[PDB]
Amino acid sequence: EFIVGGKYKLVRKIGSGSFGDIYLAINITNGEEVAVKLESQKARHPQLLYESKLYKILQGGVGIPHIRWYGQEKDYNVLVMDLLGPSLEDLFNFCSRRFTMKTVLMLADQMISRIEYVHTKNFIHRDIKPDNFLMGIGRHCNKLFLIDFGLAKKYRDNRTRQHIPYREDKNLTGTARYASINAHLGIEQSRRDDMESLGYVLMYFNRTSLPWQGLKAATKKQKYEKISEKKMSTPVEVLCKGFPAEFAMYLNYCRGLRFEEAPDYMYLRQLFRILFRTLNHQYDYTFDWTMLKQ
Amino acid sequence: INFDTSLPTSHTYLGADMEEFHGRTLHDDDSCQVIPVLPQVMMILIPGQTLPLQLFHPQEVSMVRNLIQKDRTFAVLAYSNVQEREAQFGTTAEIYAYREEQDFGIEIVKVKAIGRQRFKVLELRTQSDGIQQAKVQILPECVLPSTMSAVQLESLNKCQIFPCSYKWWQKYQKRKFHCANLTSWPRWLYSLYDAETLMDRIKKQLREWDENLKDDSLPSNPIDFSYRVAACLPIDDVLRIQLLKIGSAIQRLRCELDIMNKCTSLCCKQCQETEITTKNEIFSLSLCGPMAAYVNPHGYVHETLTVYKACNLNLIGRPSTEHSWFPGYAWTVAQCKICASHIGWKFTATKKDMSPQKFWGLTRSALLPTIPDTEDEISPD
Amino acid sequence: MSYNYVVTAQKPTAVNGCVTGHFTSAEDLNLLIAKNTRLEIYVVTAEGLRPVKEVGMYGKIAVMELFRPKGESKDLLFILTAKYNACILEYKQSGESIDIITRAHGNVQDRIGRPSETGIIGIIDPECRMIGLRLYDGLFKVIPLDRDNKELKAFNIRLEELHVIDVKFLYGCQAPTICFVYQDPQGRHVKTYEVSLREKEFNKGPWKQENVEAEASMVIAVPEPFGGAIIIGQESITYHNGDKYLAIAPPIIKQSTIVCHNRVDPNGSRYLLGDMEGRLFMLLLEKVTLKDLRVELLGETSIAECLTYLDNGVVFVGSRLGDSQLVKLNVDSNEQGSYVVAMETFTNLGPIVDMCVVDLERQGQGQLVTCSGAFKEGSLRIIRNGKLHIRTVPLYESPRKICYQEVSQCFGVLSSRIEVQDTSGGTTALRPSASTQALSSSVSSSKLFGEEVEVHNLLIIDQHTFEVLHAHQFLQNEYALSLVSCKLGKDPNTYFIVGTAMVYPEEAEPKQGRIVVFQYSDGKLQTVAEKEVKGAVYSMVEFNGKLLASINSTVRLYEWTTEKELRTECNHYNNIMALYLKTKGDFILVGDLMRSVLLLAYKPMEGNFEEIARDFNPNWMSAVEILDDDNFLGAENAFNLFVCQKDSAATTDEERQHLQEVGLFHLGEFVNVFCHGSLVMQSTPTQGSVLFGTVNGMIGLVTSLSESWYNLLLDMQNRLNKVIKSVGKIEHSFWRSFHTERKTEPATGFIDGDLIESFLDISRPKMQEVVANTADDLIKVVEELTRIH
Ligand SMILES: Nc1cccc2c1CN([C@H]1CCC(=O)NC1=O)C2=O
Ligand SMILES: [Zn+2]
Repeated sequence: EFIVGGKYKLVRKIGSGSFGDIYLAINITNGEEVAVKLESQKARHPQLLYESKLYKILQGGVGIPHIRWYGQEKDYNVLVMDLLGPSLEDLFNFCSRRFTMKTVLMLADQMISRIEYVHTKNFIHRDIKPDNFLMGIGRHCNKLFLIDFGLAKKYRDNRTRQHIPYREDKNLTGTARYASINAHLGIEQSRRDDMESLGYVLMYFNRTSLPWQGLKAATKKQKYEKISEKKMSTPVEVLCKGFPAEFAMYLNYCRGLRFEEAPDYMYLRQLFRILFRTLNHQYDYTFDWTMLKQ
Repeated sequence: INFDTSLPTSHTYLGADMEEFHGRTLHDDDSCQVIPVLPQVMMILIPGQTLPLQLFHPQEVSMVRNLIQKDRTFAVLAYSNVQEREAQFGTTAEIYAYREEQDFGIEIVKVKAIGRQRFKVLELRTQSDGIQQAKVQILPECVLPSTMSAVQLESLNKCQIFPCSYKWWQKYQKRKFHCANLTSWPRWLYSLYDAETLMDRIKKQLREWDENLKDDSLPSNPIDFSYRVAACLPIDDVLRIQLLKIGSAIQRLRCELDIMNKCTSLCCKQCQETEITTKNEIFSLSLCGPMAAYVNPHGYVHETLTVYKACNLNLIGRPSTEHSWFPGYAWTVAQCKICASHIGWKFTATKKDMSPQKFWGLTRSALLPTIPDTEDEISPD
Repeated sequence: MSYNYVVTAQKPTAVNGCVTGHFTSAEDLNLLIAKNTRLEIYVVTAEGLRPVKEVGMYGKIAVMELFRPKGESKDLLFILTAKYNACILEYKQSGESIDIITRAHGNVQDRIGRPSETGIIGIIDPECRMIGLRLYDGLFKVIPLDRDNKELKAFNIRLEELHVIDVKFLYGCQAPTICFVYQDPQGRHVKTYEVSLREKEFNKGPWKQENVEAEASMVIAVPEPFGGAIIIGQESITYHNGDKYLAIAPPIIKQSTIVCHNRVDPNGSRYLLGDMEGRLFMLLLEKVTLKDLRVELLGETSIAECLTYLDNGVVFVGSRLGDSQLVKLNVDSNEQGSYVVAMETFTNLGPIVDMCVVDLERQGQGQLVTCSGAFKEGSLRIIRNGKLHIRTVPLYESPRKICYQEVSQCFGVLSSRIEVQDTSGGTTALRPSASTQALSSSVSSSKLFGEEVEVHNLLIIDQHTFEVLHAHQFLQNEYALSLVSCKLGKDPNTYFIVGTAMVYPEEAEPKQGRIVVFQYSDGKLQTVAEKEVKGAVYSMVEFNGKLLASINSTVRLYEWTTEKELRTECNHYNNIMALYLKTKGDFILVGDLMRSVLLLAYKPMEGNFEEIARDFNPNWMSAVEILDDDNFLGAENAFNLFVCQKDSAATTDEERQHLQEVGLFHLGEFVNVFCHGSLVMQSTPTQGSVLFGTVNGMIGLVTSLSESWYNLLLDMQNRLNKVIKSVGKIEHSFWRSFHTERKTEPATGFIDGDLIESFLDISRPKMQEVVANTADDLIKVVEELTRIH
C-alpha cells in the first residue's frame, strides 16, 4: 500500500524519533530490505532534510550508512537508507543489562573511530548514546554504525579550519544521561564533549547504571539540575572505582581538553587496546550477544 | 549437480496450477496485423521463449481477459529507446496459461506466454483508455536449401546419404561439399554456412554449460535450435535487437557462435569496466539453458543467468526463501561494489545434501558482454 | 530502373545426360545429348556421329529418357526440367522440315515438399505403363502412361523409407516393380514394391528386404533372361533376384566410387562402369541363371558424368569436369589387352572457376583465358572470336585463379593438386601435373595412411607458348585463395600478390593466413615480402596504388613502403565476412556467401572507411560485379541474376543507405566469375560489357540499355513468345522467372538476348506477325544486337 521513491514499499514500523518514525521497507524490483525514516512536512521538530545533507558530506566513511533516496511522498519527507541491525541499547537489554570487559573494549575501539570520522568531516554529533550506535546486517554484522545526525553541528570551517566561537548560555542538546559536564553548564559543545559523552556510555555498560540515573523530578528542568550536580559532585575516581584505571584516564583526558583542542584519538584507542592485550583478549568479534546466539 | 532442472521451468513460485490452452494462432508471413501492447512489459522476447507475468493494474487485467476471449496474442516491443518508448521491431506473445485471483479484494492475473512471431513495427497508437495497439508486419522465417543444391553433380546424388566424431565430421565435409570444386570456394568455407555443422559447434559449447544430452533436450530444426540458443545468450538489448532482426537460421546460428567466442567477460552495465563473471562460470540450472525469464511478486521480470562464481559484488541483507525461483535455494540481493547497481542475487542451498551449495543469478539488464584486451563490439552475420 | 540485356556468347559445353535409341526413325540409331538447356540429336554412323538436330529448351534438363510404348513405330522422349516441367517429345520430319512436336506436357511440382537429398530420380517402366519420379522425401510420384494423359497428371504414394538412395523399375514383372536402396538407423537395405495404378499405392514386393553394404549407392535392373538387380557399393557388387544372392568384392573398384553405368548387350550380359577418377570398367555376367560376376578395368577416360555404348566397340563419354569423348574399345582381339583409345574429343570449358580478358594478339580484339575443369581434367582455355576459336592447355590439376601480367608477358595461376599420404611420412602425387612439371620450381620456407592432401601452388605460364615457366609451392595446410597482379605505392615493379589461409581439420574458422608479394623478373620468381594475418585472406584488390585485402570479417588497406613492406593504413570491421571485394574509384563492394551486400567509400581526408549503403536478403550468392557507380550485378541461388541500385540523390538518410533491387532473372546457369571485357573489336544501342563464366562452361554477356530500347525489346519478347514454338510447351516467362523454392517472381530489368536473337531464325510469315504494330527494319535492330558478342 505505501510506496516511497517509486520502488520502496513499507512493511512495518521498526522505530521512532523527534521528526517521526522509522520503517522496514522492501525494494519491489528485487527484494532488497531498507530503512525508511518518515517525517511529516509541517512537523514540530524537522531534521530529515538536514540529515540527508549531512549524510552526503559523511558518505565514504566506514560505519556511515548509505542513503538510497531523499524526497517527498504524500505529506511526508522521506529518507531511504541501509537497514542496520540492533542498537547497543537493544543488545545491552538482550545481554540482561550486562557487558563483559571484552565487549566494552572491542566496542570502545569502533566508537572512538566512528566519532573521529564525523570530526574529520568538521562536525560534532552532540547525541552520543547507546541507541545511536547500531551493528550492521549480514556482511556488516560486526561493524558498528554511528547514526542520527539531526543534532550534528559544524565546529570548524572546512578550508580555514577556524573553530566555532566559545559561547555560554546554551540550552542542553541531546540526552541528559550522557551529556558532558560543560554541556550541562550551558558552555558550547565541541569535539571534547562528544568524547566525554563516549566515556559515560562505556561506564554505563561497565556499571549496570550511572550514579545520576535514578534521579526523579517532576519537570525536565528539575531532572537535569540533579544529573548536572551529581556529575559535578561525582569525582571520575568514584564513578570508575573497581574498573581498570584506563576508564578514569579516558574521562580525565577529555575533561582536561581545551574548547578548540583536538582529541588524540590514537592515545584513547591505545589505552583500551593495551588493556585488551593485558587481559589476554583477541579481537575475534565474539561479543556477549554473539555467544547468547550460540 | 543434483537440483532438478525441470523445476525453474514450472514457475511453481506462481502458486496453483494455471488454466491451460491447447489452441495455436499464427499470422500469415508479411501480413499486416493490429496487436495490443502490455504497458509495463520491458523485455525483448525471442520466439519460443517463455514469458511469465503478474498483472495488477485494472487496465492490464481487462486487456488480458479480452485476449483470453480472442486470439490470446499481444505484441512485445523490442525497445531501442525504452524511455521515449521507441521500437522498430518486436515479437508476438501467445498466452498458453493463466490464473485469475482475488488477492486482498483486488483482481490479479498471472499469465504464461510464449514468443511466436517476429515483426516490424509500422505504427504505434495509444488509445483514449491509455492502452496502446501496434500496427505490425509479420517478418518471415527464411529457410535456405543446402549451399550445394544449385552446385551438385547428378552422378554424385546417390553419395549424398551418409552412414570418433572428428573423423565422421571430416567425411561429412568431404562428401557433402565435394561439388565445391565446381565453384570459387573450398569445402571448409561452405562448412561455415552449414546448419548441421554450425549446430554441432554450438552443441559443443552448450555441453560445456549442461550435462544433458543433445539426443532429446536440443531441437533438430535449425530455426528452433537457433531461437532456443538466442533466448539464453547473456547479451545487452542493442545486441539482442540485432539478433531479433535476423531472418535466416544460418545467420542467427553463425552470429550466436561468434558472440559465444568473442564475449568471454560479463561486466556491470553501469560501470562498463567492472567485471562480474566470465563464460567459464556459466552453467544451466534449468532445461532452457543458463538463462530464463522469471517474474517477481510485484510483476518485475528478470532474465536470470545462473553462474558458479561472480566477483565485485556486495551482499545486501540476509538470505530469504520467499518467492524463490530455484526451489530449495534462498536468495540475497547482490549489488556492484563500485556503483551499488543491482546485479542479481546469490542463491544459497537450504539443505546440506544439495549441489551446488551456492551460485549467482544475474539479471541480464544489469550486464554488459565484453571482448577481452582492447577492442569495440561487432556481431558478424 | 536498370535496363539490362543478357546474351549467350558460348552455349553450355558440359554434358549432364546422354541416351541411345530410335528417336528420328525406327531404323536409325540415335545419340541424344543433354547440355543443360540444350538437347543434341545425332545419328550413329560407322564413321562417327552425324548431327541431325539441335534444340534449346526453356528449362534445365533434369531427366531425359527414351521409351517405346505399345503401338508406337519409334521411341518417344520424356524430359523433366529442374522447374518440374514434364513433357513427351516426338521427332517428325517431312522432306527437309524438322520439328520436335510435343505429345504431352505438364508441371509436376507439389505445393508441399522437401526436395530430396539424392536429387531428382526419373525412371520409366520396361512395359511403358508409367513414369516414376522421386522429387521429394517420403513420396513417390507416379505418371500413368496412357494416350489420355496429355496433361501428365500424377499421384503420390507415401514412402515410409524417407532416405532413398537409388531406385529402378525391375524387368520380368507382371506388375510394375520398383527396387531401391534406402538408409535407416540399422543401415542400408534393398527393398521392392509393386505399383498399383488402380489402387494408387504400393503392394508387397516380389522378394524380401535384404541387408546390403554400408556404402551401397547404385541399383541396376538386369533385363531378361537374368532378371533381378545388381547393387553397387564402395567395396562390393552384389546380385539379388530373390532367393538368388551372388556377391563379389573386387579390389580393382576399391580405389574410387563407381558413379555411372551403361548396358552394352541388350540381354544385360555386359555393363560399362565409370568411377569418380575416370577409370572405365566392364562388368560381365556369365550365364537361365547367373553363374558369376566379373569386373575388368578397360582403361582411362575423362571423368564421366554419363556413359553410353553406341556400337562396334564405340562408347560416348559424357563429361561435366573435362572434355567429352568418343572412345573405341578393343574388348575382343584377345592377343592384345583390354584398352581404351580416344577417337574424338569434344571441347568442354566447364566448370569455369575463374577467367580474365587479355588483348594478347590484335591489340584491339580481346581474348578470354579461363581456369577450366577440375582434377586431372584441369586446363586453361584460350577463347577468341573467329564461331569461337578455343585453344586448350592441359594442367592435370585444378586451376583456381588467374591474372595476367603484361610487363612479364605471363599469367599467374593458382592451382591445386591432390597427393596421398605415405607410409614413410610425407605425401605422393597421383600423376605428373603442371605444378610438379614446371621448368623451375620453388617452395615456401616452413615453420615449427592413404589420406588425400591438397597442395597449393602459384604457376607462372608464358603468354605465347603456355609453358609452365615456374611453380611456387605453398606451405603444408596453406590454402591459396586470392591472386592479384599490380604496382603498389611509388614502386615501379609489377608484382603477383597471393592471399592465403592456414587450414587444419580441427579448426572450423581460419585463425592464420598470409599476404605474399612475389616478383617474376629476369626469368626468375622471388618472394619480395610476406605479411602474416590473423585470418583467411578471401579477396584482394589493387585500390588506388594500395592493396585492399579482406581478412575474415575485416577489410584492411595496406600501403607499400619504400622499405618494400605492407603497412596497415586503415581497418574496417564488418557485420559480414568479406568474401567478395570489388572497387570502382574510391567505392568498395563487400559481399558475402549469403547475399549480404555492403557499399563502402574510402575517406582520404580521414584515412578510414565509411559505409554508404547495404542490402541483406539471405540467399546463396556465387558472384558479384560493379556495373557502374550506381548498379551492382550479382549471381544468386537457383541460377538467377540480380541487379541492386543506389540513390545518392535521396532526401532521407534511410533511403540513401538502402539498395534497391531493380533487376531479377532466371539465367539457368551458375556464375563463378564476372569479368569486364569484350571479345569483339574495340552510336551503339548498348553501354558496357560484363562477361561471365559458369559451372556448365557457358559464357554469357551483360550490357545496359536505354529505357526506349528496353521497352521496345520487352514488347518484342511478348510478341516473339506468341509465335515461337517452345519444346515441351514451356512458357518463356515461367522459365525466366526469378526462382528459389520459397519464391517465384517474374523477371524484371532484363532482356533475354537469346530470345531477341532468335527473331533472325523465324520464318518470313512469322516475322511479319511479330512486326504487326517493316520486318526488315527489325532485322537491322537484331543484327546490330548480335554484334556485341
Ligand atoms: N520477496 C520479494 C519481495 C519484493 C521483490 C522480490 C521478492 C523476491 N524477489 C526475487 C528474488 C530472487 C528470486 O529467486 N525470486 C524472486 O522473486 C523479488 O524480486
Ligand atoms: Zn557497477
